[PDB]
Amino acid sequence: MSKITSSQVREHVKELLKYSNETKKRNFLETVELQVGLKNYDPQRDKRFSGSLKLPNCPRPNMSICIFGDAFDVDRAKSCGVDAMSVDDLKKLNKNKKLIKKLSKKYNAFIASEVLIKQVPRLLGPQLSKAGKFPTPVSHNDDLYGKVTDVRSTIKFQLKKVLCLAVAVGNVEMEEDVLVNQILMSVNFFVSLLKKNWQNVGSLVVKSSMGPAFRLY
Amino acid sequence: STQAVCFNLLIWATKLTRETVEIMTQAALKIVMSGVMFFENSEDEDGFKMQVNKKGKKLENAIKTVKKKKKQGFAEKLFKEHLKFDMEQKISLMQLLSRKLIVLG
RNA sequence: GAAGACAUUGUCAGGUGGGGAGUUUGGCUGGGGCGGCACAUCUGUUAAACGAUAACGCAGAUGUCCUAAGGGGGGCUCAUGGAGAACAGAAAUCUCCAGUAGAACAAAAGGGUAAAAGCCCCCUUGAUUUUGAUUUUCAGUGUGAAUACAAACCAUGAAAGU
RNA sequence: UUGACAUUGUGAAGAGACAUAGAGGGUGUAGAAUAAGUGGGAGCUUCGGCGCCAGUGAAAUACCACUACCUUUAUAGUUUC
RNA sequence: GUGAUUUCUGCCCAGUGCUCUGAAUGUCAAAGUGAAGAAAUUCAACCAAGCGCGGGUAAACGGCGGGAGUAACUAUGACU
RNA sequence: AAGCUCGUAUCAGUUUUAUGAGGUAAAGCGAAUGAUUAGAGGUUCCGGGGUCGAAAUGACCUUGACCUAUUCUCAAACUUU
Repeated sequence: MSKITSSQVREHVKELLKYSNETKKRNFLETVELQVGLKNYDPQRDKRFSGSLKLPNCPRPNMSICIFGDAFDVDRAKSCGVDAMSVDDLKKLNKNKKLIKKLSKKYNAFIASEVLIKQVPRLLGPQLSKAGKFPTPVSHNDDLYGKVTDVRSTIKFQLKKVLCLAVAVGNVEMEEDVLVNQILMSVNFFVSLLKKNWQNVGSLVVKSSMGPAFRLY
Repeated sequence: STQAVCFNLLIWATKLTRETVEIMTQAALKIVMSGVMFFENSEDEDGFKMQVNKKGKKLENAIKTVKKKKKQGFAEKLFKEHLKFDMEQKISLMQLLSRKLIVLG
């Protein structure tokens, strides 16, 4: 059915199992697009100094609809006029205080943070606050807003030994999705602190959203 | 200049540096271990063999913490207590041992 | 009068032990004569602090350099020195004169060559594949490198070519 | 010098931890709560319950998982006590 | 080992041994026991002993212008 | 020492013809080695350390690297050509 076509105690190469491929094309009967559950084993510690705060490239999109909150002042609002989803000035920060909340991931800077702190008590739910984690407090956005529209892999601060993010779906093209997963490991392996323990590879587990998972070393 | 452009852009750098000003600055803002060592913010990073490290009533704090927590280390503590300051050390060691062969020993 | 389904014998990982047996001594301070065996890659670390100090170990690069510093056409003709000037001093920007190479010409270096064999701009994929032969080493070798044709497939140029 | 089997019988034998699976609590400040470091947020039978229900707010409550298990029982049995 | 009597260590137990009714699950073969397997090989955990830690012992072998406290997390040992 | 196959059949301590090959002479340190030399005079909140004002960018020294103003221009036997 779906269990006999999967392995649990047998390791395979990236050209055998899934790992952003198409082996679950006939397995996943539902027409709804799924998500890539690329899990990884990496023993770390509980130190705040040991963590990856970068941003994966991911050239190919994941084919999905999204909307960001573009809001700048001084003069940066003029440069971000062509590539934007909404205006949102300084006086328009009291619009989302009511009941309307159609803004997902709002993007700002470091300059306009004195008034942004008043919007934090309402937009503290989803992990997208302005700090030192995700690249956001910066005056530059011209060559940055044209990248987030290409669906960037939002990396978060994970700590349990299970390490998994979000690659794509796996239904666009065969050889196209191959050059996408090459950045989900290259960036992670690049940021390797000496304070870490043992190795950083471990076991590679890739699944869909319903079917069984596999195992790669 | 050095520290100039330092704070300029402005943690191992911090390390050397000391090695609160910008200190407590990025402060509030296990190498970290050694540092907080030499160094209250240190207290904090602490609370975050590292026990040997931490080796202040709040020290006593995190102390009984991992105390009842766990509830090598013993040996190390004893050796340190056997190696003002003296009095304090001895007292602490005794309290820990009471909270015993080597003891009476 | 001891005691008990106790204890002792034999083949059963390895550990205590030159009592005994066997084996073991190139050369190396004009014989020999302490212990160790840390010779050769920029800096920090590796490495126990003013002297030294290796390791195909760890974290970028690295068994030098190159993703056009290749090939080709056109145009231009370098450095230093002397002689000038609005911003401007012995150094910076612009112009002129003298001038047979101490230069440029992929690693470290030394002759070449001047309507350049080079540099810059523009124009790019022959630095890739199949089928032969030759030079140095050789047993007309292995590996590696260089030179010279024909037969497919490209690029540059007005023509003649590589 | 040390250990298992056998030599060497018998099972009325005081008290533990296991080899496959299903409940029981996950209670630190605040939120009347069980929000357990991290991940997952368009989802499983679709007529119907929760999909993101209100106040607060660093983390918000079905969902195949790396898990530290305070205290029990468990079918033919259990190497040394 | 010392080798008539008088004489016959002032202090120290971190190293090299011995002893160990102190401390036993970090490591620990085979047999037995536990998965996969119509098989063989390989085979994770449990346990005894040894090794590690600590104390005593130097009239048994050393050391003997000694033994401490001092901004390095261990590395210099002035001054007192 | 012991054999086979052939004949105008192997050449030269003396004389003429100068095409290749080499790393001893010359040069450089201006991206490779070395004996890349020897001094004086300034400027101090905050390059890194003291004394003296409860203090405030109040003030004043010494001990190491530079800049401006000079001298030599690096041995033939390090390497390549």
